[PDB]
Amino acid sequence: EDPQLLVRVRGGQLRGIRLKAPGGPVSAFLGIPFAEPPVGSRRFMPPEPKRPWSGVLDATTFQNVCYQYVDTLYPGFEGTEMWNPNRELSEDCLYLNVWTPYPRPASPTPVLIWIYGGGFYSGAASLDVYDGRFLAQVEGAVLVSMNYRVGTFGFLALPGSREAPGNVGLLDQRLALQWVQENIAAFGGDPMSVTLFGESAGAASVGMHILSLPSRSLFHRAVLQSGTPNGPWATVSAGEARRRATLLARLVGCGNDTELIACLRTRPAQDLVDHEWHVLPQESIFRFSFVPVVDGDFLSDTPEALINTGDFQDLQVLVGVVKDEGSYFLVYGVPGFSKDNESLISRAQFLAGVRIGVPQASDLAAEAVVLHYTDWLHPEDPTHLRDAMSAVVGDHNVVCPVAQLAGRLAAQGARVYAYIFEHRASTLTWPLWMGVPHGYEIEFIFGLPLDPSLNYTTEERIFAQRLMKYWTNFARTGDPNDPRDSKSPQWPPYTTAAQQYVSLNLKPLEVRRGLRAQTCAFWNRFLPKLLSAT
Amino acid sequence: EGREDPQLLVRVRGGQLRGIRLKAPGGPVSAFLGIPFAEPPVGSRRFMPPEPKRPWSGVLDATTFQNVCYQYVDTLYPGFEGTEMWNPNRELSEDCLYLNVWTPYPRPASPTPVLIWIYGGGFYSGAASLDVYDGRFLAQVEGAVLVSMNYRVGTFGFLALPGSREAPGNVGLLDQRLALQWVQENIAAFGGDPMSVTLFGESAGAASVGMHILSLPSRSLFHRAVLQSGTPNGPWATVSAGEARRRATLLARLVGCNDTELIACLRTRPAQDLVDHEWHVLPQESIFRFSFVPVVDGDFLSDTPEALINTGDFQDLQVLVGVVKDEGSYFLVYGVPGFSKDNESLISRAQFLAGVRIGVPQASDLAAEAVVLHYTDWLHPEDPTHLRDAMSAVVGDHNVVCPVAQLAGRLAAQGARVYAYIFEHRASTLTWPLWMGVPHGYEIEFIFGLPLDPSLNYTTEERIFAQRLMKYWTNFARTGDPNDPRDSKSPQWPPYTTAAQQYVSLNLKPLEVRRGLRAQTCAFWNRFLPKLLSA
Ligand SMILES: CCN(CC)CCNS(=O)(=O)c1ccc(Oc2c(Cl)cccc2[N+](=O)[O-])cc1
Ligand SMILES: CCN(CC)CCNS(=O)(=O)c1ccc(Oc2c(Cl)cccc2[N+](=O)[O-])cc1
Ligand SMILES: *[C@@H]1O[C@H](CO)[C@@H](O)[C@H](O)[C@H]1NC(C)=O
Ligand SMILES: *[C@@H]1O[C@H](CO)[C@@H](O)[C@H](O)[C@H]1NC(C)=O
Ligand SMILES: *[C@H]1O[C@H](CO)[C@@H](O)[C@H](O)[C@H]1NC(C)=O
Ligand SMILES: *[C@H]1O[C@H](CO)[C@@H](O)[C@H](O)[C@H]1NC(C)=O
Repeated sequence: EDPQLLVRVRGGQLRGIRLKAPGGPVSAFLGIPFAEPPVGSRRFMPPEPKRPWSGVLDATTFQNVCYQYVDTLYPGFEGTEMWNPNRELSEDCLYLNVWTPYPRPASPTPVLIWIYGGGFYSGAASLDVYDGRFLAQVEGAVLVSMNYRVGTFGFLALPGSREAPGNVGLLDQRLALQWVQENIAAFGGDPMSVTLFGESAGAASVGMHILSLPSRSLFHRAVLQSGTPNGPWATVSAGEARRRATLLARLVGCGNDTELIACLRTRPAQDLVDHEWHVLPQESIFRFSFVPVVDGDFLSDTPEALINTGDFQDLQVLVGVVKDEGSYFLVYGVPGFSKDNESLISRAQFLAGVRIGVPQASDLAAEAVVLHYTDWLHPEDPTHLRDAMSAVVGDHNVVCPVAQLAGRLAAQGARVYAYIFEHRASTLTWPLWMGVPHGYEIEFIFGLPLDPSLNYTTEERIFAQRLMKYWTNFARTGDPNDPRDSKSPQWPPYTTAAQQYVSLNLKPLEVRRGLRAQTCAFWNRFLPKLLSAT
Repeated sequence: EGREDPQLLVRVRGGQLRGIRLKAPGGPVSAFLGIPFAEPPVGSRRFMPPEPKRPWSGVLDATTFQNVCYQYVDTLYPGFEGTEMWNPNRELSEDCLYLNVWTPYPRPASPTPVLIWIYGGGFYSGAASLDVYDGRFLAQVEGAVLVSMNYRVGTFGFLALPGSREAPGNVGLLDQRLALQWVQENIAAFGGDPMSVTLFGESAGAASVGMHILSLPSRSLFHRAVLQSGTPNGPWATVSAGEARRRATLLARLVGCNDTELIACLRTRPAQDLVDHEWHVLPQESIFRFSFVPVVDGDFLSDTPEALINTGDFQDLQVLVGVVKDEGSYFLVYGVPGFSKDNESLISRAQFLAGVRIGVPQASDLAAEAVVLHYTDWLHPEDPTHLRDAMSAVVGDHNVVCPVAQLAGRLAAQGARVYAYIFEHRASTLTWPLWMGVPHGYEIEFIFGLPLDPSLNYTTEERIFAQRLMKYWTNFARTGDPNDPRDSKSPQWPPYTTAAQQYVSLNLKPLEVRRGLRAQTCAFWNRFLPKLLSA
């Protein structure tokens, strides 16, 4: 019985497992319940804290993945499968994971909390690319990740009703954060230094914790990778959430709010997932059926209203995007695209794909987009059209949303560091044309190249160490810069005046100004005036 | 006769002419100045189409320049060379339909390609007698026969009550066409070749050339065309029948006046009264807008220039088109607050927003917003120097560079042989401030070969450059191709095509070929704005 693996939290005793990382052992505690199983009558409802337990709870194993849609576009292809659930699916899924160094830290140690993405319809903390052992071993960090309910189970809402008020998936995350405040000190964690980081939908969630006051006393710093709470996909209005929820009930055969949610509770999990996609208003990509809702509760107003007016004086944030944000999505709806060919498109297919990548666009707004992205030197050239299609999706959904957030935060007192990630993995399985797709910086942040058996290059390994350093230095201090290291060029704060950001890749840090400034001005400043002239 | 130079006596359909032996740096040239080509359009002929000049008796003296067509005279910078050089240099009169001819001395042995100059000046000003239009250098150095004509400008040239007979409009254009017919009948008497005639003009003159390409009766009067910083399409060169009526009607009121009665009362007005109120009929506060310009009458212009260029066949048409590097700057000091030739014109963001509305007067609030968003540098949105240069570029692109791009793009796609250039050299002798770069109209002095004049204090490189330009233009006149046949070692000037969008830079350095004529920005003006404005 290893006493390093024995921990007492407020709910009872836990037994963890000693895992081997390349540089040494780490203490892992996997499958720790933080809520009562949100099953039966608890479906669609806010989570409740986990009841105390007897004896020693076995926390040596990953728990079940929250019930969710499992992707089928490319069956058995490692590029898509690496994101699919690697455990059994269950509604009973509210568990978190903790990695610490072995032996347990003597001094209180900065805490990183990871929130996965997956469009708020999917994801799990058990995925191999979320393995916290590397950051724990190498950087001596304490790393936490939770499962939260996705899809209908986490975000279906009849706004204003008591039995489906919406945003419960976000409340799951909030509860896990409270759990860290109450318990992390027992793992050697510092509850007075908690950094949230997340990617895509996870970055958006982190964003919403910034914007929801009850979450604010539970963390001190934030990192948003390729996702924002603002933007076209991360939230819906109370009106639209209600429409979709009502439609889904209709598709599965279902006080009218009360009776409707009751019939839904009798439905087998897979029955809801079966029709989950059928409630989107238009044919689209980068749109998800059940996402956070502007309830006037978790989110008092829209994310844009909130960032446009909020006071972010004592906040420190690290934000960024990968080089080819939109490429991944094209194969998932835009005719002409595939991972099995170069995806060279005609002008016709480019026009058609623009109504899909910008589903909310009027005829005139989509005309504006097509005219902005066409290279008038090569207006017909297939390679340019394919690359521009991908840029439209990435800019509309990620890059410009990010630029807007970085800008509003910086102006209103927040401390901001911005990056773009430009290194394509040598082990990447998607075709060359997709470039550096949405989500492929993650494996580097988490330290995976340090595992010899993954066959990353030495340079990639050296690079992963650099990134773990930036992230953890940022966690320690709110500044990704090494504190006593001179040489290695400095990473400056993003500001509204100078708009400085850096490129993360194999070469030394390079400072650039303006994050797609002209193009984002088009999305962030002009288009809203246009669509509002409809 | 008896004792005069026998090389200066010539007969044309209207009678005998005595010209003058002018000195040019390289040798003598013959000038025939002030040849009348129409009956003086005065009295009850005001606003009417020109009638052909009636034969005279005796030998008409053609040694001096004739009257300048009655016009507004610029008062912004009194005595300043940069404006004055464009002002009338002869007496102002409604009796002003005269043309000038320069030929080699003695007159050429074989038929020589003819060049016809059409001056610009916004259809409200201009004269063929300006120093900068001196054909003596082209004639001496290239052996060219050069013809320039006066045509009516302003109200007298373009006031129209469309559909009426007393003021059908476009009579200024008909003045030009009559001179073209004059050249057809008479130029061979000077040794010119009537079957090889190339029109060339700058600004409004260029637009005029464009109108002649688009007007059936003009088409048999020339063979090749050059358009310098102006197009028949675009925001300023034409007005609809409706708008012209509104402006004629308003100008009548402002001077105290059934279309017959109205027009008859205008004919009673002293010419200066019509000129004094000419600017007052513009619908909005603007720059690069002129009150009386060609109208779409469905006669001279059977439809809008835009329609015509989009749907016309232009096989076997050869055109040279181009622009200067800073088309817009000149206009800013005449209307956009913050701009002056006497300071650096560093403006604020506020002044930029105000200025956009003035330089794009026909834009809704949203269209104006789009222009500001497109032209703003978002890395430095408040930088006075960028804002100043952006203002210039907004005006220049909207009015010239993008209409020229559209023109070249349509003509090329529809069969024409098109050659395109950008003129990038700032004259060492330029009196405008540096910030204005290479302004509208400052390629002209080089095309005409003024630097060859020793007393003008240009540089040796400017002299050589000027000579290169005269060769391009004259080679194009002769062949339809600006390249020297022998000189193949020197870099070639490729045709402009839709596929490759090639044009050349014209500066002190050898020809550099570039691709795309403000391709991205012009997609905004030419493709997107018309969609936006119509909503
Ligand atoms: C979380 C990290 N990420 C990195 C690629 C892995 C995948 N999650 S993700 O990036 O949100 C994501 C990616 C592709 C998606 O395509 C679909 C699909 Cl599968 C079904 C229906 C509709 C669409 N669509 O976009 O219209 C959806 C979500
Ligand atoms: C043809 C050669 N050109 C070269 C610059 C010389 C001058 N003609 S021009 O270029 O059309 C020209 C230039 C500026 C002008 O400004 C004025 C003026 Cl002067 C008076 C009243 C109103 C405005 N305006 O634009 O609003 C007018 C005509
Ligand atoms: C390289 O890594 C792979 C796993 O991706 C492993 O299976 C293999 O044994 C390693 N070396 C090779 C190429 O055999
Ligand atoms: C040219 O230069 C001389 C001085 O060498 C000067 O007197 C003359 O006025 C100048 N001419 C012009 C037109 O600038
Ligand atoms: C590969 O792309 C092409 C179009 O460029 C298309 O034929 C096909 O849908 C894609 N892949 C396959 C084999 O389905
Ligand atoms: C030039 O100076 C400033 C711009 O630097 C401008 O505001 C002003 O109007 C101009 N001065 C004059 C004399 O008009």
